[PDB]
Amino acid sequence: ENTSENRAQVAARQHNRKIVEQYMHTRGEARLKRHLLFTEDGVGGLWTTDSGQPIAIRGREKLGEHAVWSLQCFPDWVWTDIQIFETQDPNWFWVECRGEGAIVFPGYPRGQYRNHFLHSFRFENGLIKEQREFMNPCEQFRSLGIEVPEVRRDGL
Amino acid sequence: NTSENRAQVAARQHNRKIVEQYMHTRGEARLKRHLLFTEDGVGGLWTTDSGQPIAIRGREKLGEHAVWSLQCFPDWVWTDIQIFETQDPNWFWVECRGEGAIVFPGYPRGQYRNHFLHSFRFENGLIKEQREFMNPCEQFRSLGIEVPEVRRDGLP
Ligand SMILES: O=C(O)c1cc(Br)ccc1N[C@@H]1CCCNC1
Ligand SMILES: O=C(O)c1cc(Br)ccc1N[C@@H]1CCCNC1
Ligand SMILES: O=C([O-])c1cc(Br)ccc1N[C@H]1CCCNC1
Repeated sequence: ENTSENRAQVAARQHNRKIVEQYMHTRGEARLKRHLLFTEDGVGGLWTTDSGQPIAIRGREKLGEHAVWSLQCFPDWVWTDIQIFETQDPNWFWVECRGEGAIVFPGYPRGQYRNHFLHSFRFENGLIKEQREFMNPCEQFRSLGIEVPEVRRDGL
Repeated sequence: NTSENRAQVAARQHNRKIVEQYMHTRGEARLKRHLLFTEDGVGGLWTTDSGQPIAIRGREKLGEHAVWSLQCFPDWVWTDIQIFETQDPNWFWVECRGEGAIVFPGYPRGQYRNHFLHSFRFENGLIKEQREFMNPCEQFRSLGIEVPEVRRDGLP
């Protein structure tokens, strides 16, 4: 039905989608200002790590500080093949994409990192309250020259 | 309130019940879950140590692979299930946890727990593509397989 509440849900979803689009297309020096898309207390980070616990960066200003690190470690990163999924919750989106770029971690050789990624984006008052990245850490191991453990799958 | 929109709302409602049934299937019922798929439907694991998916193609193959997975994961349960509808009535995402005994040939019996994202694409009210995304490092741990530790220097 065309009710005021349905219209507000649509307007919210439309505004939030634009912010996900902006986030996913932010490159180069603009990455240093991407934290401004978050709530003051917004969280972002990497939910799939070798330790099994997330690396969560808490707060808009922490996210900005971290972005200085990221731009060194991934100096030319781009997201590609971006597919944005709206959900029944106008404040929750998922993205499936790929990503490629140089990886420059201290203690490892410089390499070329490519992966497939899923991102979750939760909004509040039109700003990102929680962003989470999910990927396969094994691909990042390969990019760093770290030997990837193998699972034998007998009888599969 | 057009019949196009009405067709889509029903498609989505129907597909969501299929996703619910899939996610709640346990025990011997797992032997018949393949019946939820199109004849040519594909299921499998998109996040693997090799970087390549383990794609199980076809309803009959899916039913055959269920026999092996009921040996390897005899008491598997999905929990904490959150279903996400999308703008496509034939595309859903699920975020959930899962755990169970892991009983692979040639590895100590373990307890495997992980966080999962599942993609479900439909055609004609059945599953045409199911894809599981997880952190393989957690499966390594469950099998006693050593997991390398990525050092993140400069990380605040
Ligand atoms: O892209 C950035 O600006 C960025 C900013 C923060 Br803060 C953390 C990580 C970042 N980028 C990496 C690229 C490789 C895949 N993981 C995310
Ligand atoms: O649960 C099933 O019946 C099942 C069926 C097929 Br065919 C393949 C794998 C299965 N289970 C594993 C459990 C641990 C996480 N990955 C999925
Ligand atoms: O490891 C998984 O969770 C898994 C997921 C999907 Br789908 C299919 C097969 C899987 N594992 C095989 C490994 C070899 C022994 N049989 C179980």
